[PDB]
Amino acid sequence: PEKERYQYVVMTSSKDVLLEQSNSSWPWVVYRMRRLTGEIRGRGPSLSAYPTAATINQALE
Amino acid sequence: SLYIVYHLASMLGISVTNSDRMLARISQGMEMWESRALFADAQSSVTLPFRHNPYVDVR
Repeated sequence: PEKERYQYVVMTSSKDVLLEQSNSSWPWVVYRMRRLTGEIRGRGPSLSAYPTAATINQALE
Repeated sequence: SLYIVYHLASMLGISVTNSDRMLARISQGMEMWESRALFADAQSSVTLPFRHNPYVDVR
């Protein structure tokens, strides 16, 4: 149901469970400006610019 | 082959060619056939690109 929709767990790297909960929301909000299909992480304008930046930095060096 | 013929004649002619003008002409034939041999060998295929292009490779 809605009030149990988000399962939340805190544990250690050795699989020692410290906390288990079920709430209507989780702490995080994820932002994307643009997204290539099939990918979850986005791609923003600064990612489009870095090949140009690489050429400039090599020229200045 | 003709370039080697002239070049070898040029080396022998250092000691056995009578005239300096004649030796100069033999050396001229060596240089002429060197360029023509080089052109004939080179023109048969395309020119390969550089393997290192820093302003492109850095991307």
